[PDB]
Amino acid sequence: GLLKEYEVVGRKLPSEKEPQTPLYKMRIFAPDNIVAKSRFWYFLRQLKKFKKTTGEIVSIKQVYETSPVKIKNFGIWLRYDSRSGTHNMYREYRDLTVGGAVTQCYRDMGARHRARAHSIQIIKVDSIPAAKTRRVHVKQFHDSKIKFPLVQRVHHKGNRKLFSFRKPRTYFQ
Amino acid sequence: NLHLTKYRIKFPYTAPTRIVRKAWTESDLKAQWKVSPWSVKAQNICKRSSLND
Amino acid sequence: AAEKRTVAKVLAKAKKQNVELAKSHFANVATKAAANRAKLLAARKKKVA
Amino acid sequence: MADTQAKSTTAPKAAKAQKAPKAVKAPKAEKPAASEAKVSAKKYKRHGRLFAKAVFTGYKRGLRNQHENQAILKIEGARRKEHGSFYVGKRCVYVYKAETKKCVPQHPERKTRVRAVWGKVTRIHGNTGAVRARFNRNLPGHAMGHRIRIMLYPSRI
Amino acid sequence: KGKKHPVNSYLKGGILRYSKAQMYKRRALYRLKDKKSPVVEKAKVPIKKSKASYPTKTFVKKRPSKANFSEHKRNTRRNLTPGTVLILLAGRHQGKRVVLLKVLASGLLLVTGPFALNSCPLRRVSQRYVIGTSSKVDLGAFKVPEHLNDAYFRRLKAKKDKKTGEADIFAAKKERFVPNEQRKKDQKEVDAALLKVIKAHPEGKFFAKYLQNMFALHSSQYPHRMRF
Amino acid sequence: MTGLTNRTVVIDGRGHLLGRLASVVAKYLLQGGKVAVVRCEELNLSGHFYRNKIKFLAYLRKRCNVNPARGPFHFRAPSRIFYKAVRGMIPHKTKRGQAALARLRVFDGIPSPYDKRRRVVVPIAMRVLTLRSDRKYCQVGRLSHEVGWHYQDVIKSLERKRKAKLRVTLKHNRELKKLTVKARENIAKAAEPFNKIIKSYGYEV
Amino acid sequence: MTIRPAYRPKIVKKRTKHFIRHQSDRYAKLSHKWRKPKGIDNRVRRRFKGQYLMPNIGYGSNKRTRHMLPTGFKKFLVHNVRELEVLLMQNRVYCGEIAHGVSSKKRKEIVERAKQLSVRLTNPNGRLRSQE
RNA sequence: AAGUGCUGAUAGAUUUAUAUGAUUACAGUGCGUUAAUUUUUCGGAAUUAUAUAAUGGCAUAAUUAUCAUUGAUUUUUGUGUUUAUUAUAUGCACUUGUAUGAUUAACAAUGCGAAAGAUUCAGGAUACCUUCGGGACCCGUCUUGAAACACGGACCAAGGAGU
RNA sequence: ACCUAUACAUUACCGCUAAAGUAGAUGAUUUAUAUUACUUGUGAUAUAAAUUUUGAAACUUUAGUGAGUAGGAAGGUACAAU
Repeated sequence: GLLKEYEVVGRKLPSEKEPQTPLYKMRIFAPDNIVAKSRFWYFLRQLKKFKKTTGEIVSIKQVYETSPVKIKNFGIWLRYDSRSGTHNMYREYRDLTVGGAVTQCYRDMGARHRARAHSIQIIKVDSIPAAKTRRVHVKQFHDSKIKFPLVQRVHHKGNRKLFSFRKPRTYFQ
Repeated sequence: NLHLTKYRIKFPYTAPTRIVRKAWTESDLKAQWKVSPWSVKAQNICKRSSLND
Repeated sequence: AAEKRTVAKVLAKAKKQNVELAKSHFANVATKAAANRAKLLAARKKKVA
Repeated sequence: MADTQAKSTTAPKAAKAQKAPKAVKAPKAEKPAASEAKVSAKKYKRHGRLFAKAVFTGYKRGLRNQHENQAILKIEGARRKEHGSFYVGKRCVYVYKAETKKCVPQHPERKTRVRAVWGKVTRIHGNTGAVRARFNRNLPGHAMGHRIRIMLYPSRI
Repeated sequence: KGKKHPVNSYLKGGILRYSKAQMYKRRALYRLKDKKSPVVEKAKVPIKKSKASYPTKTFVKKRPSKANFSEHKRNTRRNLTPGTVLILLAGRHQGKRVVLLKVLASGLLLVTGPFALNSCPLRRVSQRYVIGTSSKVDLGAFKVPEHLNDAYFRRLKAKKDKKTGEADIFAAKKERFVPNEQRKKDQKEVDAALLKVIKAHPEGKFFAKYLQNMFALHSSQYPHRMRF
Repeated sequence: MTGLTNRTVVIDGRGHLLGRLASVVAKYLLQGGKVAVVRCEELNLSGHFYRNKIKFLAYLRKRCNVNPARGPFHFRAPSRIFYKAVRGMIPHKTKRGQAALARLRVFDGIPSPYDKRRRVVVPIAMRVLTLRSDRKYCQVGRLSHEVGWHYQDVIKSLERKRKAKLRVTLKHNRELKKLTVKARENIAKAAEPFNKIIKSYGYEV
Repeated sequence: MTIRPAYRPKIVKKRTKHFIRHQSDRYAKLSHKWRKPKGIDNRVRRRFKGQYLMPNIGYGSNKRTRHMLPTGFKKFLVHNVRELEVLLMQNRVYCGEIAHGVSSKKRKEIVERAKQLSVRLTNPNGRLRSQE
């Protein structure tokens, strides 16, 4: 999908020896509503006793990050399992939206390390301003004025004629 | 998806839209683009495309 | 109720070009003036109880 | 922002012009106050003057099973699925010849050297503008690669 | 009385007159005319309407059972207005450019050539066999001489032989195509009045000598997805 | 001529990739096609030369052992390196897919009328739309020479023959357009002449 | 001249082709008239693809139009004249074929008598024989 | 979520409902109070009281029962209130009207079962030949498993085995 | 996006399986009309025409449903005699 962002809150349903059990919350990136509510329990079966049903999911909501046209560079903290090899990482991407730079992580982490997305865990995601971004492929996209004449298209192959007539001479200068 | 033309225009890179809008009219793009030397050759889109019967 | 909406939105063209209103859309709204009498009877005939 | 499309794209019916839901231009013109109205670039094949050309190019096959009820065509210019969605419902015909006449000129003068199997295009097939057509009988498959004539009649506009 | 109120067809699920018999009714003094005619009566004085033994009987012959009646419902015509220049897709005039004049109660299209111009009479074509171009030809004060009815112009007829009843025949009769002498008076009426119109147009693509050539299209253009 | 398009579609093989031009042509030839691919010594193969050396040198050791004459006949032209492809992509064991290679004539060194007839480019199979920077390619020109094609310099001299008289037929035509642009002057006062075409073109005046 | 019956139906058919008995192409001993194979490794009994097709009740024709001839009628073998008097008022569902046993002598009467009761005989011009 | 407002196409359409049981209940059209209001003036058009429990709305009483309890949610309602909404108060005739009896029928064209004589339109892998496409191993048997590098079988007619 | 099964679905047809209905026809039922009791109104009577068997081992209605060796049961079918 594209990994929207949620804030999912727990309960430990309130049995009589203790009413009002203490309401923990998470920050979950999942493609959909209901899979966000089951990451929550996989990440509750490590920190609190608390399973379903011994617990509840009190109000979650999908959140809609704050500035969708600022050009912030995210820095995510990560934990992932290899073939033999559960490892911490720390990765950085440039994106307008937070859930766009967690899904930027997955398709990159999954390619570069083979990393199937059930063995990746997000352990922090924050915007990191500048002059803290390490990660050389970010901090070359910093310096205004950035000239960069990569004459770029997809250059749609080829066009509406299969047997075209015109020999498309890319450069056009 | 986007192809490039011969027209730079000056802003800061942190510009809000209102001052791009200020700059977009000030360097007078609107009149010199509809005479750009193959922006006439755009206008088979307005004349040779579907060119009714 | 959707009928009166398209009645109201074609009268948005009477903001724009103000054309007619000859036998087509004022006649759609002229009946309201005769429907005013329902409220004009409401001041004289609904005061019976 | 996208509120305009409940206004701007109704202007086609004041470009009809009938009952004018939006009298705005989007005039498709060269005016610098006009860079709108969304022309999809491009495809320009006629071969549709009348009898739009098309081959017959196989049955509605699976891999290893054939379903000769339905033909698969290949229209002369059509290249994506909005193109071959035009021809659906048109009485396609496959025309060929035979040695016999065996018959008179009964209605307007008939020589009978030419055989036609009439059909009707039914639906779209490809993701790129091929098309299926159920015929009257069933297309003998040495007709694969031979031309059938998609008609232009019965025509929506 | 009054209050028709049948608002059926732009909704398309309402009528709205169950709201009428509320207070509108007199609910009393019910007197009505109440025809009670026994006139369908076999009062064979000399009348003899049994009916008599033509048969009244069990002569045995069997044919189907009876035919539930579609009547002339609505006819959708897509938007062709008189007189839009047409292109014809069948019927001895295929490819000729013609001008419509009238859309009739049979849901068809009256079409003139002009027969003077295009050799096409006031024949009658469906909306299925025709391709309506973009814009109009102005016909603001044309009379459209309404005795040109659809019902007015069958082939009249094949009386199975010459109205005498039970008669003889040789093959190859010509009883269907004069063409009608009155029709030649209606043809010279329109093609007089149409030709004063159609030369006064701005000669665009289809106004003056501009009908007269045989549709088969050309480069850089369409059957697929045109602004046609 | 006249056909489903013409009775030919002439394709230059220059600068195209060998197997993407094959599966375009073997699909189009089953549509009822008639192509005629020329300059087959110029088809580019991907990978460098000692990749495709080894692969053509492995396809020739596949010969029958009982009797080698029956075994795979390994044709060594460039135009038969390519015709071998368009048989892997065609049902050649059927009477349908044997008439589909009998529309295919394939030439190497552009002869005899396919030198005046307009020949077209298949941009889906061009090299410089497909293959990256840094990536070496080959040509089937040198592959067939290094596997025994005895006519490489035959056709290179025949190319320079028809390259040489192309300059004679362009200098017939370069000045002839220069006559047209002078012939275009005398017609600007024809009657009302050019106005009806220029009001829909005008971008070429 | 006989009117086809009782305002005829449209006789439509699952297979026209008749079922033709495994390996009868291969052997001259085997008649083409169907046998169900019983034998174990048999791909026709097992209903493999592109082998042929067996009978079953699923190909059974419409119960209205079952045994109806091309003419909408149903047969009735007539063997002498006073069997035609059975078809005096069944001449509107049934039709007669004169048997093969019935000779040329009597057939001339059966044909003439069945012209009066308007039945549609399905083989007149049998034993004509414009001869002795 | 609402029909919101539709526009396009596709395939299909049982029925001898008496060849031993509604074609009728529905609704829809065409005649017989009223009065002003309006509009076009050629229609239409609108209007109240006409009888509801009134259901929704408001106020209030009242009580059942509760997330949490300032409260909210009700529950039984009841009254008052006006704001709306809905249904009932269309018989007598008469239609080629719509529905419903596994909801296909109106319009035309083409063609004459034609005295014997004889064409038109559809169909016919009947049992083959011609042309293509797709599928497609040889049966019987024993066997866990047979196309088997398992056994029998060259072919054909007669005979031939649960009494 | 799209292609693809003997699966899913809606329809026609074949069988199966399970239910359900019909037999006073010197009766039932229409359409009219004469008369009528009249209850305003609807029935009952006379006339004229009309429809109304089925190997009830039949006919009509409705729904689901269909793999099969070895194997068992039903219904047909070929041969020849009394």
